[PDB]
Amino acid sequence: DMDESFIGKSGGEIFHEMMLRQGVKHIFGYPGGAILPVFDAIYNSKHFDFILPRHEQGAGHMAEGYARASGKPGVVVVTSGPGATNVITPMQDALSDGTPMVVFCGQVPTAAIGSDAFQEADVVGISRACTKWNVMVKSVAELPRRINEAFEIATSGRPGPVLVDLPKDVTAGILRRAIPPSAATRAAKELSTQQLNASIKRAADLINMGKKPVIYAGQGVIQSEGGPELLKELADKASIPVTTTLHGLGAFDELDEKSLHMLGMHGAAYANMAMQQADVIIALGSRFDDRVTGVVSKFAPAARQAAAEGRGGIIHFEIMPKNINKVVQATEAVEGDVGANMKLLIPQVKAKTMEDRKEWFDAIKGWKKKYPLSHYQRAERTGLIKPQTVMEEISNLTADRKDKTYIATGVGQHQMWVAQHFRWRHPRSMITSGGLGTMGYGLPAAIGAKVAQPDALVIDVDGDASFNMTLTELSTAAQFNIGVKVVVLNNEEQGMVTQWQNLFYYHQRNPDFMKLADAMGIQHQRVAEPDKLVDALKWLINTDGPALLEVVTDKKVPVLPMVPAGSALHEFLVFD
Amino acid sequence: DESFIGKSGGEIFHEMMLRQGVKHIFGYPGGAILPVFDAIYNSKHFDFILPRHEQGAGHMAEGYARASGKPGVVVVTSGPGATNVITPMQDALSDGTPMVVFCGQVPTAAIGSDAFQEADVVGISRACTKWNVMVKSVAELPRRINEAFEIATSGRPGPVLVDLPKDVTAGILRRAIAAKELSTQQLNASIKRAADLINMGKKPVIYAGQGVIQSEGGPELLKELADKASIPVTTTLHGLGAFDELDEKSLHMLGMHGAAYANMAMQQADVIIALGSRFDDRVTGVVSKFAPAARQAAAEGRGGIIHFEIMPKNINKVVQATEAVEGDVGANMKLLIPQVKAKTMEDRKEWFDAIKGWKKKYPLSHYQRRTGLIKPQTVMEEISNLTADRKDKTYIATGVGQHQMWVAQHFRWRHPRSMITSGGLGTMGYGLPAAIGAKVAQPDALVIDVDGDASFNMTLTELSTAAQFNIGVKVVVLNNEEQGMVTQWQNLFYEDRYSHTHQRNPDFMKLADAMGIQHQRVAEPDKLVDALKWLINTDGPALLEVVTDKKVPVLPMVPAGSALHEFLVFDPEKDKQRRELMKERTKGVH
Ligand SMILES: Cc1cc2nc3c(=O)[nH]c(=O)nc-3n(C[C@H](O)[C@H](O)[C@H](O)COP(=O)(O)OP(=O)(O)OC[C@H]3O[C@@H](n4cnc5c(N)ncnc54)[C@H](O)[C@@H]3O)c2cc1C
Ligand SMILES: Cc1cc2nc3c(=O)[nH]c(=O)nc-3n(C[C@H](O)[C@H](O)[C@H](O)COP(=O)(O)OP(=O)(O)OC[C@H]3O[C@@H](n4cnc5c(N)ncnc54)[C@H](O)[C@@H]3O)c2cc1C
Ligand SMILES: Cc1ncc(Cn2c(C)c(CCOP(=O)(O)OP(=O)(O)O)sc2=O)c(N)n1
Ligand SMILES: Cc1ncc(Cn2c(C)c(CCOP(=O)(O)OP(=O)(O)O)sc2=O)c(N)n1
Ligand SMILES: CCC/C=C/C=C/C(=O)[C@@H]1C(=O)[C@H](C[C@@](O)(C(=O)O)C(C)C)N(C)C1=O
Ligand SMILES: [Mg+2]
Ligand SMILES: [Mg+2]
Repeated sequence: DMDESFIGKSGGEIFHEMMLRQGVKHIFGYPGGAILPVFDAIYNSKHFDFILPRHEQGAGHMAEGYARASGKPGVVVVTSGPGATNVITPMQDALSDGTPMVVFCGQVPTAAIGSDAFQEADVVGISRACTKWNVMVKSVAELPRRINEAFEIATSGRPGPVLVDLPKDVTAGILRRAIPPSAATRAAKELSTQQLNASIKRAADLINMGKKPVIYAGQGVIQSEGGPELLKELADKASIPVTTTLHGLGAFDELDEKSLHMLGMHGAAYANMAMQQADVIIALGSRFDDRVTGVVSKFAPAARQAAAEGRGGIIHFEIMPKNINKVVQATEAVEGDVGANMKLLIPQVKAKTMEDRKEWFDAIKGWKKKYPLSHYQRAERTGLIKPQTVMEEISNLTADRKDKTYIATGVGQHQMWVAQHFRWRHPRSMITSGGLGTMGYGLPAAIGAKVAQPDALVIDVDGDASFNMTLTELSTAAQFNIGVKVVVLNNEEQGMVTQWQNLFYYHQRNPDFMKLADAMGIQHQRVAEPDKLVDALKWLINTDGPALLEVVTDKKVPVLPMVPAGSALHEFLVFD
Repeated sequence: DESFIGKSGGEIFHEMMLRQGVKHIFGYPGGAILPVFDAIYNSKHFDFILPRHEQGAGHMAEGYARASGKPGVVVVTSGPGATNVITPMQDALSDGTPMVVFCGQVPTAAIGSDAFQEADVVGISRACTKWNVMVKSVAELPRRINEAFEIATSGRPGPVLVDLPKDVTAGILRRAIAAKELSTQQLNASIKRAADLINMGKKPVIYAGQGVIQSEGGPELLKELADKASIPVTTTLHGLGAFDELDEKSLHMLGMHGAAYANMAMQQADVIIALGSRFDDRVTGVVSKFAPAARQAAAEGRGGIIHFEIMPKNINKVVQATEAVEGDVGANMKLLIPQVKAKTMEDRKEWFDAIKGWKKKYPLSHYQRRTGLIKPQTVMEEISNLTADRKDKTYIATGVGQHQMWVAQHFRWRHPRSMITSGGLGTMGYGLPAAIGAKVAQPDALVIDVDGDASFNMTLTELSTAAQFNIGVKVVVLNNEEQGMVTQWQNLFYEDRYSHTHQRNPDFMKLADAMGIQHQRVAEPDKLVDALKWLINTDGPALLEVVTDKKVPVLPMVPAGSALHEFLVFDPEKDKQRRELMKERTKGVH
């Protein structure tokens, strides 16, 4: 069957109509020459709100935070050439962290491609390696199909960024024509179904054998329909302790007695202890990246010994086949959506009580007593604010509304401190750049997050160097009155790299953040005395509209515990 | 050979910088590049500039390379460090700026595993570099640094990217490291043929671009040719400064926002001598209607298009050259001039009388000027006036948009490399970072960033870099509260439907105050001259905000679909009824 409703509409007008059909309600973008047919067509549209950032890197990272906070794909519209290349970093960022994004960019007319035309770049060639799929739309008649293909690809499997190049003749032009089982299919499907059920049955047998089980949950659980609920059901039924990755934070309730909190190079000592001695590791929507495993050959020794002896090992619930057996050899690989497959797993996992796991949870509670996160060096009343305490007091101050609190971060020491010291209870509350780790992410991601969740508290916990990268987007929050709260940790150092240069081998001076925030039209306060911190934070989270709070912290504060390079996950250095 | 044994890849890098004459490095640390960073940071052999954003690092390296003819050197970490340099890289590829981007990478054993901060950077940056390579072993490090500097500076210069895996730069080095030129006969034959074309030309025009400024001895030779044969000279945007715009033969800039008289001359010339330029679509208008008089001449055998070009892929890409002269334009101009016959201005009275008549008919000074709000063209005219005694030590970097065309049109360019601007990619945000790198390259010169507000908003965080390092650039921010160039396009083509082309703007006085940078704001026509006098006479970084008139069109304009001679010109009556129809639609808002 064929669609006639586009006949006589420009490509720009068709685009505006496809945003309607795709449920898009917010677009982030910046105009220019090649994309003008599309901007003219979304001119004053009542069908979605349009955020104009300062820089189209702002637009991309806002689209990521929007996606992180809502589960919907962030949509970006930029011009050809430098408008497209300015989104390359957010694209690689989204690909690394599985964030769904559709990036639409102008392109010179199809006839001009290859001529080195004004504002021409081989954007499909540049962006291939940093998108999950991309395409140049070559005729207004294929435009609605390509837009669909793009939205579906971004949002399925492991989500990811997709780039659609829109030549100016495609969007300024006028469409003039209408546009659009098996026996072997049933046998292929049953062959896949048998393979999946057998995998889940063996996964359950392994879990049922295990005397020291652990769930290693990641972002995939949060990105799965019903994932957190199913995870809770599984952890409760079999009384299994649960650790998350940085991106899995909030997938499990960190006030539950079974919570091990975050594992990894900067994770809880007890989470790492648990993973190093578990005999069954159940990896749910996580990818064994190197910040988590440490030296891979030393990762999970007891799980490997168990697999070796037929009495356990490593179970891996993964939707993307390329990520199965990439880094760690799974004893049992359960392919596909972790929500759907946990639904089939749980009724075959036998129930176990806490009392059944007394020895395991006694070891875990021992490690928690010995290595509590809350033990670090606190400020003397005449010193500067400790950064860990900033995170603790933000968590205390939001404890009664964690279901509507979104934390976005920069990259560095502060990103690890909030992971460690804020208590995570809400899925999608952690909005942070993990795989690529892009300083500058925090403020624009927080802005997009607040756009997606206008009724939530959204805080950008941002180190000063990171915040210096994209601080121009404060104008975006001010122009549009997007009520993000910004906490700038001013220590005048690139804390994470000076931590590395102090362990393995040295520091910039900041603008005046009160004057700057004044220049940008943002409510602002400064705070350096420990006794004043809590009240400063109460002011920030109760302001109306966008606000910023500078927290003068001291320098050379360690991130502990840390698993240094060359060490195993159990070879962490904690505070003494 | 054998001299580098025992040293780490970082130390080896450190020395290849010495052997390449690198005195200035722009960069930003990370884990994967720390071996290189430990090496060269703290060294007394280099000035290391640490910006806020690696994009700043790249544009800085571009402006440094524009003002100095030396390659800009960038050192960043893997992943987000390298991807943040992709726009500077594309921008440099499009404008032929020599640049060597060194970026950290994960250890070679970790590549392809989605390791921490890993990207396929050679894959991402292949399409936007001249060439790129991943260094696979300490031993190939010297050879690859050499090749990279060689490619970035040869032919048409451009950016190269070198991927440095962390184990290559931490590892220790333990090893050691017939023809017949009938081509000369043919080059010489075609230089002679080109001279015969110039000598027979009755209406010659030199169309000069950036390749002249990029060729050693290029401007000197361009002036000798133009003087000897009395040939009028027009330049592209990047060519501004290759020829003295105060010379009576100067036609100024051609193209979509070129002088009407330069465009006229190109369309009526019978011999177009194209020196180190590439027939950009911002230059030619509709190509089929470009250079009718020279195509007509070429057919009849009495003229045509001479193209002096170093990159073969760029000859005959857009326009058929009647006579192509491949190679360096300066070296080839040394061989051309002795074969060209001297002619005085008077020998060419008829041609220069046509040009003079075009100049009276369409002077660049005829724009709406009574003294309520400041007009952006006057700002550019006064900068030209106030630096007239020092144009040879004056460097202008710009953003992208109306202000960039206005300074192209209304500043009188006289110094090679004085025009520092993004023309090929056209990257808003280029100005301030490029001005910072230029002033690093020319510490004793006066360096000005003529920036529109939207452009400036893109990268204004680099004001901290000028403050921290005390890099004395002078910033002129034209405050019109709009994406001026795009509102023109929407006014022209879209019935004043101003779709998302207006932005708030921070308080620039407070912003400059916040960054520790001396600052003034001017809004009155009477005070403009004193404002700019204060700015150019400060010490260290400074910023001036000029509040200007809104909705000011850039004229003349050759709009889309027009031949180079079919331009629009300023009409006082159309302008006051353009503002009036704009007010009914926008319902009193504009
Ligand atoms: C300075 C710094 C320090 C860091 N330190 C740590 C640290 O100590 N600990 C830590 O954990 N991280 C740390 N990180 C973050 C780290 O680099 C990774 O980004 C993070 O570990 C990835 O977590 P993840 O595997 O849950 O998420 P992702 O990287 O998004 O992987 C999720 C996996 O789930 C799969 N998936 C998605 N949807 C589904 C579905 N429906 N069903 C099944 N599978 C699905 C995906 O395909 C993928 O394989 C740090 C980052 C930085 C910048
Ligand atoms: C908003 C906007 C408006 C613009 N409007 C105009 C306009 O009106 N007019 C205009 O002219 N431009 C304009 N531009 C700039 C334009 O798009 C191009 O960037 C510019 O015209 C290119 O100038 P060029 O050919 O001199 O330099 P390049 O693009 O750098 O080309 C130089 C050429 O010289 C060759 N070359 C290099 N070195 C040598 C050598 N040693 N010997 C021989 N050949 C050599 C190169 O290979 C290349 O072919 C505009 C840009 C923007 C953003
Ligand atoms: C865009 C970019 N460039 C460089 C890096 C390398 N890098 C750098 C320079 C870090 C220091 C972050 O400093 P900060 O002020 O933002 O936060 P802390 O002081 O709390 O560490 S952390 C890190 O991974 C990066 N992650 N991202
Ligand atoms: C990075 C980027 N984004 C978008 C564009 C598209 N674009 C835009 C948005 C222009 C308006 C520039 O406004 P300005 O304030 O910087 O200067 P004017 O008001 O004088 O035009 S000009 C132009 O080419 C671009 N060139 N570069
Ligand atoms: C390539 C980047 C540089 C861009 C410069 C700006 C160009 C333009 O702005 C116009 C424009 O945008 C109209 C389109 C159209 O919609 C119109 O109504 O006028 C029409 C085809 C229906 N064209 C064809 C242009 O070149
Ligand atoms: Mg810091
Ligand atoms: Mg402007």
